Amino acid sequence: TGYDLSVTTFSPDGRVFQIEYAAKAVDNSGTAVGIKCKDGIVLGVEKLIQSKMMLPGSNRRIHSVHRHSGMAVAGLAADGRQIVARAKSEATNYESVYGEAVPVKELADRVASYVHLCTLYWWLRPFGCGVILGGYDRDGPQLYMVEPSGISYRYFGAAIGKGKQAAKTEIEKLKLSEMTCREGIIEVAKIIYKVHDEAKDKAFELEMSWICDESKREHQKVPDNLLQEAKAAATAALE
Amino acid sequence: TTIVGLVYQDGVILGADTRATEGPIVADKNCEKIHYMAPNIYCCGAGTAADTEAVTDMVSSQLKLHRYHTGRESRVITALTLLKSHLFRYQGHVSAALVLGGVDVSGPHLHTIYPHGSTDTLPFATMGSGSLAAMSVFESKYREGLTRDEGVKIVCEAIASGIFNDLGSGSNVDVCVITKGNVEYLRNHVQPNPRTYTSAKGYTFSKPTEVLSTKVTALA
Amino acid sequence: SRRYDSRTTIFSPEGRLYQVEYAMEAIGNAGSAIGILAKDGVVLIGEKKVTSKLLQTSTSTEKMYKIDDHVACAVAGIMSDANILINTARVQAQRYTFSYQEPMPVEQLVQSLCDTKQGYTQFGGLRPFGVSFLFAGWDKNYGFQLYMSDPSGNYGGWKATAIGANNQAAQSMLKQDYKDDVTREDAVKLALKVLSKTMDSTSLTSEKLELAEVYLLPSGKVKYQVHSPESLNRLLTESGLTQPAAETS
Amino acid sequence: SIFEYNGSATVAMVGKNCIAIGSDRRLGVQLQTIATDFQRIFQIHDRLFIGLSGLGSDAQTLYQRLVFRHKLYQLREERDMKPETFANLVSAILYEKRFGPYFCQPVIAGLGDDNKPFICTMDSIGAKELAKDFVVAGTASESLYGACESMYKPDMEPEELFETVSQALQASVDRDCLSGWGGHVYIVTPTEIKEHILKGRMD
Amino acid sequence: SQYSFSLTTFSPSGKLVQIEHALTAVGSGQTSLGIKAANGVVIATEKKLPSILVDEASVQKIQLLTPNIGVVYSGMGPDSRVLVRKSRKQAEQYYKLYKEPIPVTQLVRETAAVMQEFTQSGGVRPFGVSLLIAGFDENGPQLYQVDPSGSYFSWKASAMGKNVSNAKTFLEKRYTDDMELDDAVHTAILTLKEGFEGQISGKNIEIGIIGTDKKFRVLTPAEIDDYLG
Amino acid sequence: MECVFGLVGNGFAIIAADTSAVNSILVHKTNEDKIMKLDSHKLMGASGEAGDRVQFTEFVQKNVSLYQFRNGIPLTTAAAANFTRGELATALRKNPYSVNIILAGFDQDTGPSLYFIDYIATLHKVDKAAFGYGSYFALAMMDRHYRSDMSVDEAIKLVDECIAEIRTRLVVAPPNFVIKIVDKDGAREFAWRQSI
Amino acid sequence: TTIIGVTYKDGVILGADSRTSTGVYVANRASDKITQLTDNVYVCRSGSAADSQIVSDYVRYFLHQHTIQLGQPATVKVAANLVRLLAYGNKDTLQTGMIVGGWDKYEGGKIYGIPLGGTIIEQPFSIGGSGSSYLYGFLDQAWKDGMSKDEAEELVKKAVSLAIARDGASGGVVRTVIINEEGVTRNFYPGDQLPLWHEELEPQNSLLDIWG
Amino acid sequence: GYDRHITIFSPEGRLFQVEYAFKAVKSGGVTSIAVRGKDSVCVVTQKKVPDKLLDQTSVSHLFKITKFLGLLATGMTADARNLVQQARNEAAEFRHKYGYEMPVDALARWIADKSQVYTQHAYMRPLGVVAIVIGIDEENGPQLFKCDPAGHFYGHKATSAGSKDQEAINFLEKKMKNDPAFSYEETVQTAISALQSVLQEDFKATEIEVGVVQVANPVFRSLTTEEIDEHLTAISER
Repeated sequence: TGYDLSVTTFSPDGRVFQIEYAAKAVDNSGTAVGIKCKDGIVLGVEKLIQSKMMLPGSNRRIHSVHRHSGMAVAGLAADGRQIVARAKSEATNYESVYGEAVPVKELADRVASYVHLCTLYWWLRPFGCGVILGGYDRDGPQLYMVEPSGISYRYFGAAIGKGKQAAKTEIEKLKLSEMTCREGIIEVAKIIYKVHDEAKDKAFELEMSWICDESKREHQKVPDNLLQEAKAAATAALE
Repeated sequence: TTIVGLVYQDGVILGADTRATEGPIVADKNCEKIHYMAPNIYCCGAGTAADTEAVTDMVSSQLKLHRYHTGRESRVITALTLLKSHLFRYQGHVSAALVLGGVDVSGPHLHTIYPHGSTDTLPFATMGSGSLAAMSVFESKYREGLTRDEGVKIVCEAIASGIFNDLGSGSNVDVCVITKGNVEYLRNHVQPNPRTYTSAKGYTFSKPTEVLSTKVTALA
Repeated sequence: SRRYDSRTTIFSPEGRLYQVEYAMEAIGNAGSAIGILAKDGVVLIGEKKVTSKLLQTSTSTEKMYKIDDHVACAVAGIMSDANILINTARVQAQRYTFSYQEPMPVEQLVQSLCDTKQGYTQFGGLRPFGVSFLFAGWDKNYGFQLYMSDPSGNYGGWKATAIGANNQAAQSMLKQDYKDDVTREDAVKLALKVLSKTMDSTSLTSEKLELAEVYLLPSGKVKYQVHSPESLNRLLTESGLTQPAAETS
Repeated sequence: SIFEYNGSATVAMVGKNCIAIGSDRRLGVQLQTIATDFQRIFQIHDRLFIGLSGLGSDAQTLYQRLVFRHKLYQLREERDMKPETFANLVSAILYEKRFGPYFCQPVIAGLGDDNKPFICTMDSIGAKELAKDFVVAGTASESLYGACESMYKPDMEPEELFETVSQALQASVDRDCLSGWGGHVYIVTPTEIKEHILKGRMD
Repeated sequence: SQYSFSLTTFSPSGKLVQIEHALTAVGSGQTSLGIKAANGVVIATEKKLPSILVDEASVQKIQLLTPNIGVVYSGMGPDSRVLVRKSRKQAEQYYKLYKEPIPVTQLVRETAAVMQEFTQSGGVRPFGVSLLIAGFDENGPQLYQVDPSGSYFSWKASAMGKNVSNAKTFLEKRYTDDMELDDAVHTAILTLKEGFEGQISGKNIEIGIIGTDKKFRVLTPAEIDDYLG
Repeated sequence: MECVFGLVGNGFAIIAADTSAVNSILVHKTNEDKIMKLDSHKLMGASGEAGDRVQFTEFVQKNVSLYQFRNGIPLTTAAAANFTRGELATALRKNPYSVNIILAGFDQDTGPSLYFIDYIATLHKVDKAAFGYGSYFALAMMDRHYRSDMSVDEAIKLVDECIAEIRTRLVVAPPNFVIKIVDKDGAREFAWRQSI
Repeated sequence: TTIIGVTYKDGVILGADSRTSTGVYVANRASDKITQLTDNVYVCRSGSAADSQIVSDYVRYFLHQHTIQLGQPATVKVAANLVRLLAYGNKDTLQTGMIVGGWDKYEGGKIYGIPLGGTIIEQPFSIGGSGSSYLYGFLDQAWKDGMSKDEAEELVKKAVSLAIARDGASGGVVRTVIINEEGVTRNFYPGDQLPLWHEELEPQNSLLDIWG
Repeated sequence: GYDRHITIFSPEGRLFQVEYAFKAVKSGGVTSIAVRGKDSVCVVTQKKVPDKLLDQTSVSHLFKITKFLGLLATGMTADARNLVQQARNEAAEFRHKYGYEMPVDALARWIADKSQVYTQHAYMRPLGVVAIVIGIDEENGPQLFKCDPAGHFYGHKATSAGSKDQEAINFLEKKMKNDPAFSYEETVQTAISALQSVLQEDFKATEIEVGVVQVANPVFRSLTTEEIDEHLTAISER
């Protein structure tokens, strides 16, 4: 009724509607899952093929941020790239000034502060993307998730996009303390395949990146062989 | 110049002579060399005058503004750090050098500040041309727990030594006693060398001093 | 953010700027003041708008200000902005006397101030100054001068003009009664008469008035001076006696 | 150097309730005597005078700039500025150019308050020298110091003060080659201002 | 960051509406008043707090800007702090340049210009505050008022905030020249009592007074109670 | 290097100047007129680096003309001199001009005037002025014969004598001088002193 | 000046000499050339007094900010890198040479020598200041890795006293600072407590006590 | 007009956006309270995780602005973190520039002055977070302060924030009418009890967080869950 038109305007209910519209943009995007296994972190993203001519590997959605951490973005991908670039900038700047690799916790805090700042200005559009960090610090694996409003918390499992609720419910049914990242691959592949609904959307390509001990704590894509076998297992798990 | 600072049992005593010169000629026989910064902080300035008054006044104003802002009584560490932050950023071009003293919540304080921002915390300090003449007295007679009268005696002895033994500083001795609550300032505590001659009959201006014009105004 | 912009500097379909016209209205609501350019001087008289009895009145002036040794002004409109404008005007006069080392001719001072106002009138999107000035001063160029400034940043020289509340009635009486060769005393009397006849209350009170005159001392020195309350009382009594001294027939 | 590019001699000296300020009267490229009627003393208001020894151009600039500030103070505050306040103002506007200094050595003298004299001269960057017996500036600094130190008295009527400042200035300028060609002495009293021009050696 | 569009434009009637809203906003603030005795000045305001749990001693409404000068505000509290801070800064600039206290009138004029700035500059609202600046200086006692429009006046006595009209009429009828400072203090306390719902106590109101040539001091509750007793 | 000098008679202010423009040893020109007209009633002789002389003189003339048309009343001589001094003094510490200026003028209510303005920006209302090596001879001869009430004949005789001495005794003696006079009628050229 | 840092099994024992001179005069006899950066890291200031002091202040400031941000005891490596941030950033202006020592759960007791110009060199020990040169030969034949808090203390005392006895620019009292898991321990050894080296005699109140 | 949308005066003199910020604070369900004692200052709030997934140690509203200063932020979490970063930057800068620890009242005043800025500059929404500052002034003894989105910092002997302002205040001033001098244990237990009496439910010492200062230990500290549990038992048995 005139109040839902700016980011510097509280609606009489004491809430900012522009932030909620941004968050809705994420809700419309596509699932992004992160899991904190015993020996690392596994990120997985349901990536939707818009047209069959796309090249398998197009518009990758799981990005590195620095040597020991990486992101998965859901929501408006163009904003996800801006946030990933900022996370890279923060990582390298801290590395430079203090001569130490950024504690993933500090990296997430800086990223979240940036996302929040991008709302305080009347002349900026708030980011319409939510991200998941999974760095493997000297304090161990630790998974964060930053919301388009600027809030962030450390999770043991996470999810965003269309598949929020199914993904969360399925994660809770898993004993994260007991599964190695190799088991996390299978679990996340199975979850992503369950949460997808071919009856509604077109096909999709699972894109998963492990920040584990095999990956030498360095964020990397899941090896092709393990990924394909996990895809086959996840498909078999639907019956 | 000769300026001095001594921390006795109860507080910090500052001292300074009163000669100001411009080269080999004394411009001002009675200079005011101990300055007020706050109700519990005073400072003796040595080095370039303009710079010393400018910097001490700027810090005094900043310290008063902070006193209003926080309400509570300003402390010496604040003055010291503000002086450091100002002097350094001008890389010693502003050649103000001070002995700074006061009494605070934490007790007596005495610092020397040099034009580049290097500071010290000391039981006894001296600066100015007669710094060596004063430090003779301090290194010979200083001790811990001097009472106010002994401490003031020692400071007066040091300044007298820096008067009689160095040409840069002379005239009369001034002193500021900074105890917990009260600051006993002495405008001219010791005048040790009076005028040696009377001039007998005043000399007469024989030449009548011819004048060409005289505009006169009936000021209200 | 665009929707919150009033667009102060913009032409209406009529070809006239609204905010300046609203500024003239604001002047119209302010206290009255008039100027009389006499042969031997220039007289400014003004009405103190706020006239609560608890006002101190010991302050010398509320509407007339000295801008330089040779120029003064009487303000109408928002005195808050008038303070800034007089501060600027004094600054401009001193800037001329520094560059050239001589008094700044009145017309130039008026024009510089008006160029300040027109700036707000034309660009930047800030509200114009809601003020209007009467300037009194003296030059070697033209001798005694009186100028009037609109908040439009426009000005003109006037032998006698008025600003503020009830402007036009006083303007008309000045048209009917002002004459060349009006001297010091005659100018003072005419100003008092026209104002009081324009006032809602006759037998005015010195506490509710201000009278200033920029004349030339015998020794060629422009002497500005604002009358003390007792001098106002003397003039008020003399005028309240001389008005019936003419109206008797 | 640059201070003795023009050369000047200015003195100030304190009487009973009167103040006297003196000065030289000549402009010179260095040793050329362009004009024997230069003004180093400027009246800022009754009971306050400033002498501006040192470079002539810096002097004129500071005088005009000071008039600007003083007049604007009269319009804003409605009181003529008190001596010590004026000395502080001059010190501030000299120190602002701490690293670009004006090459002036101002002397400030003027009665005020309960008719109480005030004198002080300043470094080229505003270090004030508030004195009470007398103040001297210009190229004849040392000679003026000697002449005034040998000729001063504590409390002096206006006429004695005039004669003493005159003799001090003249005897001290005769011993200087960059100054002389007359003199310009003021005796300022709380009821009267006498401005004297003296007969000097024109050599 | 354009933010260069005056949000306080001229209404078709010539009135500056937003300033009028600011004047109302002070009109809904707690009352304050000030009187100038023939030999000193007095300012006071009501300091009633929503709860006992609020430590009344942790904040003062009467604040002195220079040892000669003190101010009282009515309307929004946060704005008065802005204005007090800025006025203190200007007073110290004046003292730096001239080694003298700033005259009351000059401080008032500078604070008024600060007030005015926000009524023309873009992207900001005028201060929801009016100030009573009490000072005593070389040319006698002085009480000045400042309002969000940036205009200032010299009053013999004045008030603003909640209950303006009743306090104003009370002062007008009860004020007189030659009033001593103590008479003014009693009069101010009585005026506060007039509209002060509840009962006055040293912990409910705040008082500041300047003696002859002396410093502005804010009365402590231990002695305000003696005055009102 | 340039020589310039002035002289104030009873109702006129003469300004003369050498007219030789050079580079190092070559008199590229001997007709270089250096005394400018600021107004119908002003002269401004200048001495200094030729580029700076021309640029500063043109700048000052621009400002004088701007003042004239905008107000309708021309700058009085003293105000023109003070404005010149202000501009020169402000440039002094930022990008100094190396010009020495002598400004003459006539104002109906004040009479002839001659101002001394040094490249340091020292301004003084002198009775007689001179710049450059010819300054010594010009000043000494003027002092010897100057009076306060000279008929234009006497003033021009004096200027001729000063020119002859400057030629005879200087080593850089320029051969050609121009003489310009300001009176009630206005700034004008009096005569050209061809030598060659 | 002299500044030495020694690493022993548990942590560090940074050292100093206490003599700020302005020419041949000893402006200060008890200068404190070791300053705190955090409760577990100290820097031995050497070189220009003003420059070293302000770099110490700025490092302490940045390191307060850092340790609050992380809410965690800042490490030695980070302190040294912060010192280098300003030492290298201002090669032109800051003529400073420093040694940074501290203790961490992460890496133990480490010494980082930031010589003039702004290099970081982790070392088993560091030597600095004009009095360093009198020590290279002594230390090279003295350093044994893995000492206790005691032997390291004695070695630091010997090093600083040997530099004191022979260098004009170094003298006064030896100050040492033992940084460990339990925490910093600051000491003070006047000349009287230090040994007596080649051709030095035992101090005596007055020759009247021996005669001559 | 626009005055409902931006911080300009309403026709009756109210700034509606600031009020909406207050509503935002009272939104979010959380409520918190602080109790200043003779010897300590205790500040307590409730935190609740809805998921097994969310790590409980990553969610908290107690912030260590300085080893000797704390802050309990009530309101929007992102804004609470922005204000917290700003205050941490100020505390370090104050200690750097002035050479001594920043006092509690100075922190509260600075936060309030910063908040006032949003309330005057039209295009800056006021932070939707009420921040309670606790610390033991080196000379004034224990301190407690409360800054609001408007900018009205005032010092409170006891106070509440969040959805249950009034209930908490009423209980607290009922229990404090006597102007008591609370011991440490008594202070913290009064705070916990006033939270209980507002929630009308018990709590397992896990969905609650407490932060405390002490003159014997000025460091702003967060109580162990076992200490919270001991306080709960002590409340139970009297």
